[PDB]
Amino acid sequence: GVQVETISPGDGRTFPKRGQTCVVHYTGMLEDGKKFDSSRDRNKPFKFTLGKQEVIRGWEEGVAQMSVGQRAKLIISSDYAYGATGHPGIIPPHATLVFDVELLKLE
Amino acid sequence: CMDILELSERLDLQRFHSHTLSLYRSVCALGNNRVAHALCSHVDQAQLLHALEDARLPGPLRAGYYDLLISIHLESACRSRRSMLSEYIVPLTPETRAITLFPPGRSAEDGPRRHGLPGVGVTTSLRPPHHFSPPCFVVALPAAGATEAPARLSPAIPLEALRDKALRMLGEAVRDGGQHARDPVGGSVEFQFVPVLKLVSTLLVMGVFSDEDVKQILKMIEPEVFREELEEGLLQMKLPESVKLQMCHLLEYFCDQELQHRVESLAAFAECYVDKMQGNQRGRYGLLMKAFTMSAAETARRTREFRSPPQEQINMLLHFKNGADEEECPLPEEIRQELVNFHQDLLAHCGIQLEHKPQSLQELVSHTVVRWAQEDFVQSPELVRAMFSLLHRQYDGLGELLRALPRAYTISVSSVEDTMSLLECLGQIRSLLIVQMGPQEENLMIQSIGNIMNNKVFYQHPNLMRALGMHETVMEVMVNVLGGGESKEIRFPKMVTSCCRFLCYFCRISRQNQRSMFDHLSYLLENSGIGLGMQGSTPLDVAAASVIDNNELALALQEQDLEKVVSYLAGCGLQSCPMLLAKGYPDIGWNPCGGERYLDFLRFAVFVNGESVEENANVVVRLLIRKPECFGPALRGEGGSGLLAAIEEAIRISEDPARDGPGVPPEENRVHLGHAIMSFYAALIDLLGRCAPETHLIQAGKGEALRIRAILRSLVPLDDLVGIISLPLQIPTLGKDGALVQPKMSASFVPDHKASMVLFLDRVYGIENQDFLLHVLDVGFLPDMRAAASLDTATFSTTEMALALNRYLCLAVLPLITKC
Amino acid sequence: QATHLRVGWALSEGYSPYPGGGEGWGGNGVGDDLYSYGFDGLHLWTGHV
Amino acid sequence: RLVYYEGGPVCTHARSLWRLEPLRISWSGSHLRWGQPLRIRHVTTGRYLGLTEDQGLVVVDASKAHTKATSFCFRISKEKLDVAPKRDVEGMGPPEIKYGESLCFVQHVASGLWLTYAAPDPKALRLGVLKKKAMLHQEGHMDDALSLTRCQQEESQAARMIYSTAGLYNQFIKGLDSFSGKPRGSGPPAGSALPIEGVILSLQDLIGYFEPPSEELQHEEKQTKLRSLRNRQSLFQEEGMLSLVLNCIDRLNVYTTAAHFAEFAGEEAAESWKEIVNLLYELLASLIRGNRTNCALFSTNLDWLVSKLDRLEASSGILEVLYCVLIESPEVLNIIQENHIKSIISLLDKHGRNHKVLDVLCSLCVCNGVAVRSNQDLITENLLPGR
Amino acid sequence: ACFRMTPLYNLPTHRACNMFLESYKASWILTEDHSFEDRMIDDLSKAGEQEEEEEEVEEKKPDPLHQLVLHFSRTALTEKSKLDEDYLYMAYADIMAKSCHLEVEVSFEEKEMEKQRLLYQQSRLHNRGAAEMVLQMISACKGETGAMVSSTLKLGISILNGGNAEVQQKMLDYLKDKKEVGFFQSIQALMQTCSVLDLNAFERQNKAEGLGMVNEDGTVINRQNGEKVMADDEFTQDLFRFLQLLCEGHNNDFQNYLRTQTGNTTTINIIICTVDYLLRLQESISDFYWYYSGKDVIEEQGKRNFSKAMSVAKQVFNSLTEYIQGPCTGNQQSLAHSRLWDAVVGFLHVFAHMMMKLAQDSSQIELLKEL
Repeated sequence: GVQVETISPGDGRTFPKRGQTCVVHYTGMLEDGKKFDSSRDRNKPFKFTLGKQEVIRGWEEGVAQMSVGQRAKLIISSDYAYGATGHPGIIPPHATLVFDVELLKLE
Repeated sequence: CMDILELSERLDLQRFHSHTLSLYRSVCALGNNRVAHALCSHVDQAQLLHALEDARLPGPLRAGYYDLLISIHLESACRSRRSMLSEYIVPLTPETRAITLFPPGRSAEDGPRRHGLPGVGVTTSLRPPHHFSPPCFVVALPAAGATEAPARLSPAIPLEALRDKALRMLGEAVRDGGQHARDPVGGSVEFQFVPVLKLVSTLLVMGVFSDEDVKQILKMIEPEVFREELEEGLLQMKLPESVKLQMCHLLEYFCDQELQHRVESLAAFAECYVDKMQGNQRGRYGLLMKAFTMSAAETARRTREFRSPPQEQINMLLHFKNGADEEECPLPEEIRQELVNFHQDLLAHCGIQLEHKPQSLQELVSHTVVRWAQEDFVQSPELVRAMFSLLHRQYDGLGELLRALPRAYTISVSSVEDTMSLLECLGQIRSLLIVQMGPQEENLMIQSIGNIMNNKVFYQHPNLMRALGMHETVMEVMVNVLGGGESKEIRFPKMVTSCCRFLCYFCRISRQNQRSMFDHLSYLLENSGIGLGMQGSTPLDVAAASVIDNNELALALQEQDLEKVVSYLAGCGLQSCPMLLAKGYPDIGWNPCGGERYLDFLRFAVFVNGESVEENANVVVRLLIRKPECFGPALRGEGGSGLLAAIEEAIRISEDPARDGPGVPPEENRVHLGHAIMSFYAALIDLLGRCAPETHLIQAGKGEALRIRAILRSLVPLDDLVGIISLPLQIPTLGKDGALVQPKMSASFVPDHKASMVLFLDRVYGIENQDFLLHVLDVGFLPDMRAAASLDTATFSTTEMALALNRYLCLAVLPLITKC
Repeated sequence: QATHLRVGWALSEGYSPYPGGGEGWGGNGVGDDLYSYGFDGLHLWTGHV
Repeated sequence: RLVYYEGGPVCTHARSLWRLEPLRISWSGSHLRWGQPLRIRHVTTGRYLGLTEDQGLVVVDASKAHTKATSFCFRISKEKLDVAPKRDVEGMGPPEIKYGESLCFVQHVASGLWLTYAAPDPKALRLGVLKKKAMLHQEGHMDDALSLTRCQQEESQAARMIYSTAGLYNQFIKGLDSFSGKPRGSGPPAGSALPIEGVILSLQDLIGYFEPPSEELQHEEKQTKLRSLRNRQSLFQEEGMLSLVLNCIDRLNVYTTAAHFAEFAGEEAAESWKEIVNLLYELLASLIRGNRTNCALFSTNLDWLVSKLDRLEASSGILEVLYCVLIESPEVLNIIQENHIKSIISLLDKHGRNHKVLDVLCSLCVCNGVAVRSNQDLITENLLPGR
Repeated sequence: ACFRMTPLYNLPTHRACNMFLESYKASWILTEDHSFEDRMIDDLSKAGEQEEEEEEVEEKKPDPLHQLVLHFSRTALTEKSKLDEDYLYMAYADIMAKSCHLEVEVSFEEKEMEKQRLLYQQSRLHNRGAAEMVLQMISACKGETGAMVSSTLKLGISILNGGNAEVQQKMLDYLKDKKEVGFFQSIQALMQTCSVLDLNAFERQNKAEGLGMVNEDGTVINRQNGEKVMADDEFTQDLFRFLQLLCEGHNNDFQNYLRTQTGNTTTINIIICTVDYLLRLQESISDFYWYYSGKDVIEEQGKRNFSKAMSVAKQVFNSLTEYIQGPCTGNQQSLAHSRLWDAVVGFLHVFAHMMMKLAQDSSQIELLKEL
């Protein structure tokens, strides 16, 4: 894998820790640029707990790298994502995913 | 990219996109929640809500997007709730007790001219909750394999926001229709109204709307009829026929809510009244016991009531509608008057008790339907049927309650959780009736059936189960898969096995369940043609359980069903089994396995509770003699080798490999033909012995009984039975270094084959001569008894052959010696 | 959708970003064609790339 | 070439239709009389019932149907009344034989044998063969009288049309097979002349014949027309016109394009290749439209239809045929596969955006209120993720 | 059993609630009589505001009752393999049938006024196409016995009661115009399905009744079932009453059409079908008499089966009488050449022997009167 590029800076001090809930807004696009998912569209932040394997490896590591209040672009390879199987109907097999992720707060 | 509103003029793209929305609906139709989740990516809830709000959108796209929202998010829950809305399981909770037919009002607490607003108030009937899952496409893909993971739930959409938006859209549509604008939303009144009304009806059926929301909807329908202590309502606004159909759907929902309220009020009054009746009866019994009751006849007549079955007691205690003295009905005047007042209130609520303004839901519906029919010659058959069904219900609401009551049921509070779980499983099973069966649907059906069987409520409330009709649903699934490729071997054998087991256990649960499943006997016999591919329960097993050990049902058995079973037996006896031939078994010419199965069913049909059913036995014997091929090649007259010779040949076949099996297996080398032939002949002799007439009839010298016994004696010679009984049985013996050499019971002569012969010998020929008794004892019984005794050592005691010998002796041989 | 903000230069003839839909997924601004050259803070925009 | 007594739906099929042909040409429509010599003709096959010295009772060709072999008579009883003579009378004549009520024995005038049923052969009962061979016997059986039932005008016309269409299309297939493997190069077509004009006119007439009723008609009239249409479609497909149309389509499809056809058949014949192919596909669609029994026939040979979808000569017609099959038959839906779904998506990809292909996919998804989860999943996976 | 004592007050509340609901439904709600059919039919017949619509078209738009009948006629005319059971159709057919009420010595005036009232009530229906709907539904049933055909026959009887000449003419015109064999094919199939006395079923029912209950009534089925013998006697009587009411009043056109349908491709002799059913019934009655000849006294079940069989036979005899009266010479000749004489001979034998046997005992006086 996962590559992180800081779109906007964060506090730079608070970072997610294992077993700590992370609240984010994400917009997911395929490497071609086609959008397939976005929490801003649903208007509800996505909350997930690190270390529980609730999200894929790319989210795990990339969001662990990000700091509170930071907006970043995450590039996640197929191996670090749904991979060969993919997500039938949404993500084509063997696809790289690009996510615009803002880490709102930690709870 | 362009603006989607450009499709108003770009007609070709408009048509293609509308058909694309139709394709989305089709792919997520009828419960494909995973595909709905997939589509949530292509059309997000933001797009869906913006499409709902959009007023410049073309009519086709507006309708397509409304329908797409309903399909993706609401269709499955709506279907489940609609399916469960027809049954009324009301728990006995304080909320249920609080329910009354008529709202407590100032003019009159009960039986006023003012009904409560339909669909508003407290309803306690059990309906399973709605289950949704977030549409998230970043969660880890389940590591579980195919069919292991739970079935996906419908994608979630904010229901409070959706209901508020739907109400606002309906209000705006009503206002615009009042204004009579020249540019209706969607380009037409139909396109403006039908989508909004469809969404509102779906939400109402789902029950998401609150009491205030229902009040607003009712005020939109009629500001006057539904009011709380603008003029144009929907029902009087000069609407097209599609909008009229949607209004008919809304009115149908509200009438159903009124019926549910009636049922719940009846259940609550039933609870209170039955509590009072039970207290009164206990007090009366106490007074009777305390009284000396010197009059023996008087005390006996008093105690007849208490000794009568509870249902009869209820009927006698309620039999005071036209008046009755204390002696005929020992219920007090106050208790009688309570029921009379409630009956008056119920009739008033139903409208049986008899201005131009409706002033009520029922008058409103009747007047509206009649007014529509008078105003225009309705050209829509669906609209005509809807309005006339509404009118029929409203003119006969008492009949509506009468037809609804059978599906009503009352349960205690303790059973609410188990009943909810059972309703969840039943809803899953019902949903699986609208999809072609596959592996995942098969797994879900098996899991649901297992959960239902494990559920406690399945035991305690068989009447509730019959009212729900889950037996018919399970049979519908089973027969769908059975008919699917009927000539071809049925796919999904284990699901048919599970369904047959569930139906057999349902029959075993209760006698009324047995009657209900017996009503469908002929159809089970229709589907019983293909069998034994499952290796477990079969529709023939279901049919047998539907009649086993039930004398009334055995008497009610139909001759045509008996002929159908006999014809199946004849076919099995005439042609070999294609499955065995494909496996590679030698072709012997006939099908002993199927023959044995049908013979077992005939045995259950003829023999009930240890005594033969004379009518069924005579019919079965006559049909078997009419079709001699049923007896098998051995008993066939022209070239039959005889029963003893056939059994010996079967023993030789079992001994010789490549003649009893393919000799090129899930269970005991599939079927061994040597054992199968003996099993068929033993089953046939058992069935004939059961068909044998009873000793009391023989002593009475009934011509039919003597004729049947003579026919059976002619069919089966006594010497053959004696010789078969005399045939030696292989027994375990120590060999090599103490290793045990046991016969393979599934592939050799076994004591049950002799037990059938003993049953036939006892029932038909009987033992009446001491010389014959000693002869049979010396030749066939005593050797087996001595072998069983010798197999009493520690090593041989628990052997399967030893246990079979013990069962054979104690069941067939020793009782015969006791009798003789 | 994320807020759009780009600064740059554009050519007089050819840079006509009409409101609404256009090249790509709409929202055309500086750098979404070959007549404009924009900077959004992180990327240099031209030709819609 | 053999005659049986059968009691299935053959009583409604056209294979059991016979025409009575008195030996007299003039006044041949006069009332039929006991003992009158006549020939019984099979309408669909155009073959005459007769007696042969080698095979007994058979249906012989018209060329070989001389009077001695094919002359029969209806008689009231099996008594020896044949001595009584009778002279033909100009006019309709006395009404003697009556439909349904009258029971008549068929007798071969020359041999004098009686039409009866052959003794049942062994093991036929176990085969379940209900049909029982009919044969001429000197004595016959007691229950030999035959009841005469009139057939409706639509049934008679359908039988004659089946006869003529079968002859024409068999001639067309033979003509195609004549030059199937012979390349013309430069010269004559090198085969038998094709009945191009006759085939075109027959296809047009049959399409008009099978045209579905108009929506604007009243409900009762539309229902009657639908009943007639279903009956006629069933008659044709029972007599095998659908298989004949499929054979013609295969023979024509062997050639990729009109020039390729010309290479083997000539320019004049090739000028009518695309038109004939389109007409054949239209006739197939008309035959199967709205008929579940006809549509289910394509379950066995679905690949035959799907593989032809990419053809550009009659793409719309092939798509229409597939649409009708999928709309009507759920068995086709049950047997659909990923290759077929991908072929339909390839139609979307290669032929442009056509809403009819989307309709085809919708029909694939659900039929008669039952959803095919495999079809839905395959369509989603193969169409949506690409965007 | 006395010690067990099975008191109700000990039963759990929910079970008592369910039993109370069942008993209340059976005795109180069901017994309640509500008459809404006439009011509903009048309200549907009434058309309102027609002056306001100001429709000068020759064909006035159908009133709601007319539209209902047209909808049911459309449903009947729709082509299908089978006629699906329809609760709405059955309920509305029952309502329409009850609308025609068919309600001290009545005077000539009173009788005439009652006849005119019944005629008006039947006009309210057959002016809306009820006769055509009845014929269409009978054709659609395709000979399958059931509630749909039972309701259709009841409605036909209701509209035809008294020998309604207008309804008879409307039915004849519709049948001769359509020239469809389905109607008479279905009638013949229904007759063939009509049942007769069955001694095997009688013996099975006797054995079942002899079998008793030892557990509670609320737990056992209680051996309460529809009679196995002559189960569809009501439907048979309805069928033959409909066929009789067709020819009622000496309608020679039906008296000929039932024998032979000229326009149709194939004809069915309903007269001979009735004769065949009568012969079957006579054979069954003769068998049942032979069963009871040895016994000194017929028990109550036997008396009841006798009453059902003889009621059906009386209806069939009335149907034949209406077939032949007028006189219809064709029907007379057909019956003379049919197997009616054998049935009459068997009936005479049974009549004589039953007369003697039932006269020997007084308890059978009502059965003797009916015989």
